[PDB]
Amino acid sequence: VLKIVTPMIGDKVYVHYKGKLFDSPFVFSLGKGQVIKAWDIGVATMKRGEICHLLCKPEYAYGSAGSLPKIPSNATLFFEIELLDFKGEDLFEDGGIIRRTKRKGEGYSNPNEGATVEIHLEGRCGGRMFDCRDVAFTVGEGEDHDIPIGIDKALEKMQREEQCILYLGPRYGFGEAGKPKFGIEPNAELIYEVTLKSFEKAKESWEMDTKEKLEQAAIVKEKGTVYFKGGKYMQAVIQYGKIVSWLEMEYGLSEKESKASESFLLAAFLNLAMCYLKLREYTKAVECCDKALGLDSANEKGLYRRGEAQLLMNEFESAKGDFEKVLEVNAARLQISMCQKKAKEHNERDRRIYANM
Repeated sequence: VLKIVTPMIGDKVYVHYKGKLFDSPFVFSLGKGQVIKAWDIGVATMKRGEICHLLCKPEYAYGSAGSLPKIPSNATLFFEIELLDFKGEDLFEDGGIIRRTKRKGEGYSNPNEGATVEIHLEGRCGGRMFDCRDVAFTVGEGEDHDIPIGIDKALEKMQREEQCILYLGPRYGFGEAGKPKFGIEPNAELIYEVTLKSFEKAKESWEMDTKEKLEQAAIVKEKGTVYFKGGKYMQAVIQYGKIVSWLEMEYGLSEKESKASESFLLAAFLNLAMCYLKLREYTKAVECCDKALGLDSANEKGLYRRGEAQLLMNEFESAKGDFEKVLEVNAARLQISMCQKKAKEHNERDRRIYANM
């Protein structure tokens, strides 16, 4: 590959080109075999908005097979390439975590939630470095080691020996609380450089026998609750969710395990509903309450919770009932009057807008 007048592995690249010995915004990913070697090698050396020329040998193009009709068998291709722009890969199609690969890794697998990993971590805020260490920890629980949830999430998409830069938006960094020990203000954007050195996966649900699932459920219900008290709801949701995950579908259990299994679920479902309430994620609440109810149709906490949430979603009717059913069993009433009050207000508002629109 000879060149004549910077994107990173995995970046989204935008270019304009002409290729003569046959082809004339073309967007692909750099570093992946999506284009010929010459390009992956070439483009990797352009600064944005630049234009170059490349004499590519078959060895770096379509080799001896060529691409008939167009590209002959031993073709040495020439290229005029224009790098219009390029951006990092958005791990969760939401701009929350932008990754840019420094060094490909190796491996058939990736860390899962619950996996223990050993990484090198370098993190800064506004240019300032506040973290540079080797760390061993549990995916999903990095909070225990002063690591923001974004790193745990990114790790699930990395390989052994991979090194990348991760840009974490507010929703994946330390959040509203900020991180005092690091001099990190509320909802700050963070930048980390991470190298996954090794990792051992946690067992998938189907790989644990009933006995193990029940021992671990007790351990994580507790760990969830500790997090819950500390106001780390996100971490709690993760801990309680294992319980829903490890038991919700079990069967063929003995009466002794079946009761213990049920007991665990019902609680994991009521705790999540409370967790999601704190997280102002109402639909999740109602879902977790729904499950709770499907187990214990006359559950007090269940119905109340389904209520608080449905009210918060302007689902006044549905909410009215939940509290009523709460009364038909054992703050409900004050809330009951609340629904009606808020429902009235809601329709005045609905009528006002429609009229104004």
